[PDB]
Amino acid sequence: DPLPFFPPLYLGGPEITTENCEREPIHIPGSIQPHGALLTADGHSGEVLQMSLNAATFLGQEPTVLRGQTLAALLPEQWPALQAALPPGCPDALQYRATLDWPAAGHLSLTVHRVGELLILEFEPTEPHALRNAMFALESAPNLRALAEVATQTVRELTGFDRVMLYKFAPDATGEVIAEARREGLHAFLGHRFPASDIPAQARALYTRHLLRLTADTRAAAVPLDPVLNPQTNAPTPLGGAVLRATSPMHMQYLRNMGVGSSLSVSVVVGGQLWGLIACHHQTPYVLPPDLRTTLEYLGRLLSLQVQVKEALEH
Amino acid sequence: PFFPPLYLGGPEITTENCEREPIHIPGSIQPHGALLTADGHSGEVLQMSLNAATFLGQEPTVLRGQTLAALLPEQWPALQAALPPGCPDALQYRATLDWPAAGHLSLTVHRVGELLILEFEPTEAPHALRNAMFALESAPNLRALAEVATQTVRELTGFDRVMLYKFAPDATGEVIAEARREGLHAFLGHRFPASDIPAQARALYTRHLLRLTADTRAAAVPLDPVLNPQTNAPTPLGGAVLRATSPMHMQYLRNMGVGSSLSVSVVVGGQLWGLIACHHQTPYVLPPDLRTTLEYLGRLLSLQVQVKEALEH
Ligand SMILES: *C/C=C1/C(=C/c2[nH]c(/C=C3[NH+]=C(/C=C4\NC(=O)C(C=C)=C4C)C(C)=C\3CCC(=O)O)c(CCC(=O)O)c2C)NC(=O)[C@H]1C
Ligand SMILES: *C/C=C1/C(=C/c2[nH]c(/C=C3[NH+]=C(/C=C4\NC(=O)C(C=C)=C4C)C(C)=C\3CCC(=O)O)c(CCC(=O)O)c2C)NC(=O)[C@H]1C
Repeated sequence: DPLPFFPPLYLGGPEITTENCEREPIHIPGSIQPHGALLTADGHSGEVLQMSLNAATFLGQEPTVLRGQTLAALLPEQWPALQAALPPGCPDALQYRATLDWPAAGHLSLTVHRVGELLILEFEPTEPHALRNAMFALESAPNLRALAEVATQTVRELTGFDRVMLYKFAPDATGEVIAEARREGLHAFLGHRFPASDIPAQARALYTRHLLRLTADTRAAAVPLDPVLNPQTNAPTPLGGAVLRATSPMHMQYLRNMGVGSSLSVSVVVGGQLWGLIACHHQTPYVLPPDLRTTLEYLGRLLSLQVQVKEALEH
Repeated sequence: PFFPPLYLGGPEITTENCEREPIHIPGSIQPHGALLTADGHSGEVLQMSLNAATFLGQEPTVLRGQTLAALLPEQWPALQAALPPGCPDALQYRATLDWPAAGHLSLTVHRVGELLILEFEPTEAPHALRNAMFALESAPNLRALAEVATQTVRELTGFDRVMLYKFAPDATGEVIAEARREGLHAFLGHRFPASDIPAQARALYTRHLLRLTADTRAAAVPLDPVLNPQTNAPTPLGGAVLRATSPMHMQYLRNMGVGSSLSVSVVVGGQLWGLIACHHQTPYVLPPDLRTTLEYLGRLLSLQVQVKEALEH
């Protein structure tokens, strides 16, 4: 039965059990994963409102100094570019990316998107023809099976992940591993099926709009935003569009129990519906840098197109 | 059918026989790169472009005996695996060579039956592609998508004019969006007859998705031999971007005052929906890595055109 979200934990909401999976408000956890930092800022003035508690250690500045400046002063070269790329009223799915040379922290990748009157800024550390070669190989795959196999093998070669699977949704939202590339010694998931509640309905809706999510370390504690609520609204900060957003504790426990230290998946979206997932696993924690993740994002789109094409060749 | 090419004493093309120019087998290439053909098994260099000596820095005869194994040691096994016998002519493999004579070359290979076609071009060596991808996806409708696409391509390439050229059901073309330098004629809104892009050219554009003329006044460079030794027949060059552009079309571009021309096919439901079409007033060799960006954009636009057309119908 579909039911509306509970309030999050920090607003006195209940703790999540196998009874109430579909009601955890996974988009507003009030916290991020510790391998990057996040700031929120007023979309018109550029006043800095919220920051992750670890921000001082990524950005090399005291909180009170950060919060006491506008983005115009903090990001003089990027602030006008942000404002042109992310105009008021734009969708929350639109992202702008730049690379910064920050004194204390080396090269940072900056990813920005806009939710209403809020700008959300994510900072992460950042670092030949493999993509072009893959694009052509995907297109020349003769059928859906060969496409799925080429796609899994390519992603594994690009990333070094222990396991890469193509997980396909059935009409009842149960899913099935239909191809996989895996490290020697791992047991096969190929052909196994899993119940629809393994990925609940409010996750599947979110995964149709925001096409890549990840858990870099399934044992890492989440880092709170400070303050936790958006001071504009005294309400929760929407983090559905932020890759840094904390994974749900239910899902992290599901993964630890499987022996997984790192997770990533790309949505494959066909005709406006979530067709399936490029889901990857690593046994140890593992951070895939932003520019490599971009390659996977591009492959997500290519695969969406090629899945349509291969399936049309099939009636 | 097709007329024989000129160099096999076929008729010269006119506006009476537009549909029968054998544009895939011109026997020549554009001079900003070099092309070798080679045997699929032996790696034996069978044809070369008369200009190969320039790019490769090799005494002419040296090449036309040697083997790819010898000539490209690191690459030759990769090719063997990347382009297995029986693969499609559409499948391409690329690498960057740090080659003694020329700082860096791009190498592009595909296979047509028993022949490997190798293309060499100068090359080199950020977020504009990722930023463009998200911009295309958040365009609210087909019109805005067209506008974003043309603007994005112009910004990435510096081309004087970028258009989105959409085919009607009878192959009548319409310019539905345009991004252009100040002080050019506007082709926005204009329609053009199907015969400007003739049927045999449209078919080839459905399979091989990027072509160009780098300089509309440059002479083609012959293949030597012109005929493939294997077959004593013309080498199919339609999957080669270095393939000499039909003089009928280079004349159409000179009469427009265009010095440089590139286009990317937008393919939807197995059919040619449209073209990203680019003009430059002067000669312009777009480097391979930037062309790759446009090739990606072509696929992304193909996806988004279907998405956007579905939310009208
Ligand atoms: C009471 C709730 C439960 C629950 C919740 C849940 N699941 C997700 C998202 C995912 N679940 C996945 C499950 C699988 N991983 C596999 O490898 C296989 C099969 C071999 C399955 C079935 C996957 C892949 C995802 C997607 C994300 C990822 O790549 O890890 C969420 C949302 C998490 C978030 O975005 O923060 C939630 C809340 N799963 C259950 O089994 C029950 C107990
Ligand atoms: C007797 C045949 C003629 C003919 C042949 C022909 N046309 C092409 C390819 C193209 N024609 C194009 C025409 C236009 N470009 C524009 O900007 C506009 C409108 C403003 C039109 C109508 C285009 C865009 C192409 C695609 C190639 C490109 O990107 O430049 C070919 C094929 C050439 C080749 O690939 O080798 C041929 C043989 N064109 C005519 O107009 C008649 C006289």
